[PDB]
Amino acid sequence: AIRKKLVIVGDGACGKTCLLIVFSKDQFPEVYVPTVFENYVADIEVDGKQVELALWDTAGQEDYDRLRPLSYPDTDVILMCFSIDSPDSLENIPEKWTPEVKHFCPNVPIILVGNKKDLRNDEHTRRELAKMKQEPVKPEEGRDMANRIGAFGYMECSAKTKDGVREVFEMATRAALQA
Amino acid sequence: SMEMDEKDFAADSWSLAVDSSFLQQHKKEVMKQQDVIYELIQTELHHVRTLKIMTRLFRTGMLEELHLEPGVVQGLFPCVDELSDIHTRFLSQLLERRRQALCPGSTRNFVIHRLGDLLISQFSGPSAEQMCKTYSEFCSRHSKALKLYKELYARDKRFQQFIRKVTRPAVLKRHGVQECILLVTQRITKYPLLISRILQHSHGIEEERQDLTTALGLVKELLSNVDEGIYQLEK
Ligand SMILES: *CC(=O)Nc1cc2c(cc1Cl)OCO2
Repeated sequence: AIRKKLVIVGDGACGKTCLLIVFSKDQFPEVYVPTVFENYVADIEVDGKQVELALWDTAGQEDYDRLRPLSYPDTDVILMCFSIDSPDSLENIPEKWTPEVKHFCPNVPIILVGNKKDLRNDEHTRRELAKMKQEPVKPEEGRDMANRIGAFGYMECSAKTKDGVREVFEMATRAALQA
Repeated sequence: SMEMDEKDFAADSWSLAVDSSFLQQHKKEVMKQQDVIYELIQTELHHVRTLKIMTRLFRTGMLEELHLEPGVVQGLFPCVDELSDIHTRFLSQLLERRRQALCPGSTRNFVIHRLGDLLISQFSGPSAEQMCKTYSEFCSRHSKALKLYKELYARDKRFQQFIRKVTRPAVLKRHGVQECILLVTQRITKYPLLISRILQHSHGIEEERQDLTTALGLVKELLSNVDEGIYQLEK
């Protein structure tokens, strides 16, 4: 089967490690959630096409500007992650992550992924954000950002509840297949 | 990888690796701390196993089955013998610390109380200097190693045969040549993540909290120098 490469980028604690773990295991880890993700090669069948999707994370690389780009060679799709409970992580998308992803991966499709969508109705999250004069990322703010950065699309998921996780990785496979 | 160690790290966590009657005699904070220490060792064991696939399966296989220039093999797997010695020694020390902590009559029940001392030795002095120079060299030759691999795969029919043949086993699904090189470059950036989470559950003994805080500062210092020493070479 055809082999495609995926790299997930985004600020630290934007849920990117959790997202890769929950998809590569097919559930939220009941006993222990690992701290790190090594790599994974998923066998995905999307729209009748069989693909080998190699998964890679950039967690731990966020402060090392010369090490981090070594993750980019031959990437076919980028999941550009942000957390819906962290409006500040969305502000770092167009001026930090997008210029870098477009410089090292020109023509590579980017999916803007809003993680932790379950925290949109979490009372503790809304209270913590209200103290810092903020609120959880509204769905139209994510769509407006994806539109502004020329992303292939906008998607939302929750690694805690597993809602939307399968759709994100099937869509990333379709985006990687387009040439 | 040896069967004894593979079985010892087969479970998803420390709570699943030990007998349930042993787990139930411990405080939740000890279970949580041990879960991250077990992940550090389990991922170090997988890392040493990635380096053994590079040296014995890929590198040695090319020397014994192909008529490639040994300079081409060196370009494909830079500093792998050096990396293998550093991490095999570190893994050896971690595994002996686990064996020392084993409950008599058991080969699986253990609680590691000291780890910081071992991490300070690894990430300080001559030991850290050798890792910094080795990783600065490996990461500067990383892109050239991928380009050399891709050229050999697209021009040499015998190299393609060799690759298709050795990577055929299921156990090697995510351990092809390029996957092994990226797994190795990414290893060093996992240590602060693993040590910070271990530290978060090591406030019981104060000497341990300090030793883990020193080890954390030493790893970040190593990453900073490795990152400063990188200068990507070209094919
Ligand atoms: C010291 C020790 O760990 N003993 C031990 C041995 C076994 C089980 C529990 C304990 Cl606490 O279960 C089977 O073997």
